[PDB]
Amino acid sequence: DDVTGEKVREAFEQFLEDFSVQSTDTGEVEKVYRAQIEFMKIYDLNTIYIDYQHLSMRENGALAMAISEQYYRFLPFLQKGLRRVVRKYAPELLNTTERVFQISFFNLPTVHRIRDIRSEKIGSLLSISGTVTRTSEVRPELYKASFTCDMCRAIVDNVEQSFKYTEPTFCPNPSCENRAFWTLNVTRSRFLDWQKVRIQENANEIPTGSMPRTLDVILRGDSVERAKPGDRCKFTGVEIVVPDVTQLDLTYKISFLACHVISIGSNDNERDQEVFLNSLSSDEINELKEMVKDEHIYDKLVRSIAPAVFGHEAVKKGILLQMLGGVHKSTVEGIKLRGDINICVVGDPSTSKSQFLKYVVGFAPRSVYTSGKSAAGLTAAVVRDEEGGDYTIEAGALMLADNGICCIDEFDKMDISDQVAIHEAMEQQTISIAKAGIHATLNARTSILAAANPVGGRYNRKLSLRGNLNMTAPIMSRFDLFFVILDDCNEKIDTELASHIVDLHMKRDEAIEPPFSAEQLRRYIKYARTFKPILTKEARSYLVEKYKELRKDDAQGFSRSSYRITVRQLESMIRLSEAIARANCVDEITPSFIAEAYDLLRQSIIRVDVTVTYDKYVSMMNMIVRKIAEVDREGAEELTAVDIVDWYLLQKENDLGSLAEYWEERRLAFKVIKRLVKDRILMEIH
Amino acid sequence: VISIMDQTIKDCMVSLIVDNNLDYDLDEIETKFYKVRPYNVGSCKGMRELNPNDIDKLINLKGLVLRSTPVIPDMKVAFFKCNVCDHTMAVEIDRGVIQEPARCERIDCNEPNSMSLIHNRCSFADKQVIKLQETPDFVPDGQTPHSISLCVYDELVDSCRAGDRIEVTGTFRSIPIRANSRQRVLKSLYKTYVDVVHVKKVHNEVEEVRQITDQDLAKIREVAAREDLYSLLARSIAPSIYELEDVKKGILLQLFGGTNKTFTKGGRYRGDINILLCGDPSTSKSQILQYVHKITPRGVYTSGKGSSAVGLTAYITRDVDTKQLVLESGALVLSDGGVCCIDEFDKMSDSTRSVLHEVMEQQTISIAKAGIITTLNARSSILASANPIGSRYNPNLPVTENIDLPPPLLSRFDLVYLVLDKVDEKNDRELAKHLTNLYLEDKPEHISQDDVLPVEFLTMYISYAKEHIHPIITEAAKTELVRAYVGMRKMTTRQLES
Amino acid sequence: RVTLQEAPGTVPPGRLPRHREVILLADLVDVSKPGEEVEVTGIYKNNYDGNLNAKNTIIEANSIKRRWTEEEEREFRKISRDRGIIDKIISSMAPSIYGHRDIKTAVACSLFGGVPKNVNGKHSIRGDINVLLLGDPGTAKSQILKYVEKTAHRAVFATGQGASAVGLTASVRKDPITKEWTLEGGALVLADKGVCLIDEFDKMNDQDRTSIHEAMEQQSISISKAGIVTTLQARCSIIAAANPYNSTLPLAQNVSLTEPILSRFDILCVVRDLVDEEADERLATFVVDSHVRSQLNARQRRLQRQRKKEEIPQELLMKYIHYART
Amino acid sequence: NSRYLANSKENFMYQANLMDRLRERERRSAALLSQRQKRYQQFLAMKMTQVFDILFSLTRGQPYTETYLSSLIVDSLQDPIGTKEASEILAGLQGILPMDISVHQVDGGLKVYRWNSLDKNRFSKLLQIHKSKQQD
Repeated sequence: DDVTGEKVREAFEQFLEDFSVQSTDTGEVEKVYRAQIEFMKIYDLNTIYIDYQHLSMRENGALAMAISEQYYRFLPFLQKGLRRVVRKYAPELLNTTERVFQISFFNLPTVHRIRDIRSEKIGSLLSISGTVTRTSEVRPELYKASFTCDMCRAIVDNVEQSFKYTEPTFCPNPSCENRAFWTLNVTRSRFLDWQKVRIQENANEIPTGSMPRTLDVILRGDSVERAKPGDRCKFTGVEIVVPDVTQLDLTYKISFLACHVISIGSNDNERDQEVFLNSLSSDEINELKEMVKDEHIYDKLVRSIAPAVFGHEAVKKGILLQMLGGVHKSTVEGIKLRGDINICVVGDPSTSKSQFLKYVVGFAPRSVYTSGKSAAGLTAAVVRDEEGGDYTIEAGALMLADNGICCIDEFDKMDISDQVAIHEAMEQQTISIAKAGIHATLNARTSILAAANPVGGRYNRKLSLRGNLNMTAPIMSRFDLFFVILDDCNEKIDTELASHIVDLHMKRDEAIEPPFSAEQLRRYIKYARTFKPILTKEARSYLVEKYKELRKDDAQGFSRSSYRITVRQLESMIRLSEAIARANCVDEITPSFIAEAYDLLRQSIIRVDVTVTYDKYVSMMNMIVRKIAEVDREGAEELTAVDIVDWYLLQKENDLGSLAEYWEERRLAFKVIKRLVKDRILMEIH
Repeated sequence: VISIMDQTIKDCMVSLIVDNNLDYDLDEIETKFYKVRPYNVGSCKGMRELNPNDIDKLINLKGLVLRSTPVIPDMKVAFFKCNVCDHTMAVEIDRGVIQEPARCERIDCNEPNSMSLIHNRCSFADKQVIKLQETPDFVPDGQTPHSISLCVYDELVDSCRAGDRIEVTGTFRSIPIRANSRQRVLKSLYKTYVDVVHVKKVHNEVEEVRQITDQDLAKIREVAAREDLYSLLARSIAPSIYELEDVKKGILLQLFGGTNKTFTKGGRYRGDINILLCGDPSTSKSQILQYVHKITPRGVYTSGKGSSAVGLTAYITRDVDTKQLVLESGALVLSDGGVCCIDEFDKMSDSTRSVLHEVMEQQTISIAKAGIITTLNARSSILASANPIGSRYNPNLPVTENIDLPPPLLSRFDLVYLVLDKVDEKNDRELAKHLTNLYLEDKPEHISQDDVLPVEFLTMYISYAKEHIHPIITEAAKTELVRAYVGMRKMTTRQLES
Repeated sequence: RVTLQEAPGTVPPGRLPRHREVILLADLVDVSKPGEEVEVTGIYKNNYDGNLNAKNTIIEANSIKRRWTEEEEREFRKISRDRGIIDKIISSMAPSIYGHRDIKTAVACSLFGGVPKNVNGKHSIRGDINVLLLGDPGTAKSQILKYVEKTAHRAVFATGQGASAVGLTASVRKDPITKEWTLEGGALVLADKGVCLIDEFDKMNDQDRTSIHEAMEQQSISISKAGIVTTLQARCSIIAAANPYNSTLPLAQNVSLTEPILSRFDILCVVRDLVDEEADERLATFVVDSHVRSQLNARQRRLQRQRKKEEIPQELLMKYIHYART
Repeated sequence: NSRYLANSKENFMYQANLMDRLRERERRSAALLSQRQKRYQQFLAMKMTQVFDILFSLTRGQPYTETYLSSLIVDSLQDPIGTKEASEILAGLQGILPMDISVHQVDGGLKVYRWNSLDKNRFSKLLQIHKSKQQD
């Protein structure tokens, strides 16, 4: 008898009957492990969930260390002790023949990778997280079989199978000499549903020139049909060694017998906010509270995105709204509305185009970086497996990067057949595959971030956007924004741009001083995606009125626009307004957010040509017009030059001017009001 | 010999504890088996000089990694268990022989043929197979470079990727092969394999290097102290081509190139110099591409129509031993650290010119074909020579109209030289006398030894400066670079980085 | 051995259908035909295979039966007795799309179809109404194709880019187990007596456009490859949706198609994206109203909000089409 | 009433007394800046408690560099902590258990960590002492 094996089984039985987590809402000593057994009797379950963090908090973690080190040796001992606890509480869960109970551990500490799989970790509890590519069907497995002989007629029960059709060599009846004749009894054999899942590396881990490795993960118990292809799941199990049955030198294959699958992409609409707030630390909630209270959060997140690229604040504003996205609403008939925002990067080459695409991939989770220079690498492909022989479905770029941003470079250098599959996934976010007798629909709720090049090198202002790019008409209409970066040779722009490159090459990481760190930005993006803003009644009249004014500029015939305003321009304003309210943690679409999205949409539609910071001049002008116009509505007296500077003294309380910088802002206000006097905006009576 | 070094290093470790008198566990140190990894030997024999008398000999190999195979488990300690009394045993494997027990060790059991081998409870070892390709610098002209199999054990696995120059210095063992998979016969040929002991790239890290000679460093600093360094190196890089002083001055800087200031939170900036030659042909244009390849240890020479968008990237080849889909490097991937010479740049297809847009910007090749979306790194300079359409650069035609190159491709280059073939009586007379002197005497007796540097000394001056000399842009140098960039636009950002 | 697959009307969107193996013994053979809906009432057994354990569910049938209650049959005569029964069905077709009344009349007529009848055992007049959705993209053109797949009894959604020559018609493939030349069905083969949904009809090869025209007249696809000369049937309503829309140019120049292709379609729906301030206000309100509403008291409130937006429910419209078709 | 950052008060559009309030803003250089440094300590003191229960619940003894240990914490907590924040976790744990974690600097800018015996009962008693010192 195993002395060490019996000690673990005795300690495992007491862990499921003495451990209890105190509730914070009621304050009663409720046993989680005892109540889990009673819940398995009603639903008729055969798989338990035991957290690893609870095992380390008992006996100074002496029991969790023996299981995480030698899991295969103590595997029959853990299943034997579990049957004793169930028989004591609810003995009705044994009769179906005895049921086979499996233990599925979740919430594990260390999460190993595929490249870290070595031979020294064979037989230990690990955690491998990867993307699911190919999956097999639901087939049973011969676990505990029963062989009945023909001579002695003895039913040999409890016959384990170690991945091979093993037969008993001797009959329990001593008056028999049979060592070959054995018949399998199906009515007295225990069958289990097993499924092999071929996983791959994560989509966010894109290193240098390497080969993508695959791992055959075997699922057992209630883990069948839990790892869908195209979703990054967190597997948990032991590393088993499966030999070659066809060769029966013995060739071996490294496998991974998993017992629990945790989907990362999956984890009541109100419960989605309490989970993300409780999974973080206590200090993470305090850091998120001070950011929402800040009145200038929309200006700090733009400068924090891509700090190496100087300028281009209009293009950086769309990156923040693209990482959050809109609200994916479903109609009453079953149609799914597109909530993602697709932005295309059009401009002259050598304008920091590769820096913006590399920043999204190396930050946003589940992002695949590809280029335009195949048709199967983007969507999917039907490649037959060399082992099984059947036709399988291989994921591409639009499948592994689900619920993320797909960065595609050189969109104008694409073929005609390769561009047909892209437009198909830009409507219902689905990919229809009909080949080799496989008629299945795969979702593709991704965000395409194209970066094409104009035909001719430089962007011609005398032509339209359609004649300058090498794209079709339906594909160009899918993008909601078109940030045109013009390579203008200016003395003031090139001076400040060259100073940022020299300072970045010298100080390296010392010159980069963003207002928010990389860890703080990832926590605010995932938290803002759970918010669902609702359009109010006052904001509905402002969106329709703003849409009529934009459509009047295209029907007048004077300003020749580069693209005709269709129906998609109206739906693009709704998705852009929802992303702005999400960044401010507001569940109500205020009418002020529509004016911000209207200015960004008008800057992207460039018409076809037939001392003081510019960011501060527009802010000081928009606040001086509504203040004077409010006098005519209310009915006051007048507004002298002294009251003009005094108006901003109470509204700009967060300027942080102290005493030295405070007098500089007062002198700048006199120069701002002086330019409006010379121009045709404001005037002075006396 | 290695087995002796593993025992002498154990006795020396115990002597250091008694001499220091430390309060440490002596049982935990003596039980740890220490291994010695010798490398960098004097016997640097290649794969072609593998004589049959070198059986089980540590020979250093200097090749390149071709492909990579997954880790294969190797059984070391077998695990047995009885089927009657359930008696677990542990029998170690000696020289690949698994001595199975005939009878049970228990007195109550003692049944013959009752022990079951459980492969799930055995201690496996890491074993990786790496296919190494011969270095083209040592392969003679007219022969194809062969390959060899490598065996990596211990914790040195997962340390060599495809397209890396390493130095394997391990033993040269051999294993016999079987003529049939069901019989116990053996063929007359023996499969040769090199057991990898240490991995030195050209886990852990190199502490220092001892290349060249310190006596040659004094001669290097002697030429650096001279003021005529920019003119002496320009003439030694091409003593067979007359004139072209402005063209040779740019190619000299391409071999050196700026430093690579790597950033953690910033993007990678390409420090290579992309030079493009233009003008009329038959002006010693193809001879320049043949001289830089012989100097650079990783330089290649390809043509325009001879290599499409598949030969330059990574063609999906297959192994002739395992019949598996492998990934072989191309002309742009094998040159990781040198200068790529491409002939007839204007005769390339449209599918090939679009791939070079990403190599000249982020130095990365992203291929997404057959469901394999991987990004390959390719940080190397591109030295090509363009040609006009009618093979005659007309002076009354623009540069964009004479050459069929895309406007975005012209802005990605750093130096766009235009070597024209002007008819001059004073130039053709001096050029004919220079070419006639090279054919009269095999050695330039008229030129002094201090005017032309040999090929062996030129390669040692570039490899030494590219590993220790790192210039830093000061405040005085950065001020003139901004003023020069504004004045050029008053007469793209790619010209600033050049 | 018959391989039975799941019905296209029961597979949830975003998943892949499954298939098992059915064994027919005694007189049960030569009953189930490739392209029919049967009810396999057999025993779910299992078999052990030697290749099923080293590389990484047979149902023995007993009775086959080829394929509403009495309360639902009487309700169809009461609704159809009204004078505005035709207008109620058009308004119920695709409730998630506002406007476009001319396009809803073509999809509703293509679901019911005509009455096919042979002419003295010589010619076979088709009855499937072919509708070609044409116009500028953005008017919910692809959303109409997704509505038929969730309402019709047999609808196979296909495309024009992924579906090649064998993606629509049948094919002669080699079995990796029996090493024999089998016959795998395609989009036009697995959609017998149903609706055919093809996306992006303009972005198709020349080898796939000729196979569709050959099935729109004789309703049969004759494929003779690898010595297997078979003449399968294909009777379905092909509802495609291509993309060009210049009003000054005719339909023969705007759409990248031929003359015999456009002649086979019965109804040619043309959508023109016009500028109208009155239509933009009504369309923007329906979008916001359909996104706000996107334990017994909570479930009853969700069903009442969905029935008010459709006004005839969706569950009753599905059984009304199949009742007048057989 | 739990924590819910969702209100309509944000972005609501519309003598020398207020000048004295700007003079008090200079005191934030020693108060607001000091509070920002203490805010990072709250996300490091309680964050290093669960890290010691993650790495030590696995391997031990073998040497581990700073670059290898930083990539294992981020990959195990991505469901986050950045690369710069992971370096301060191992640095703060050395002062708590100097006799259990040995740090040996390498001439070149590399740190290798090594631990022999990691007791959970000893770390639980020392975590409450370090948490109470920062609150005062």
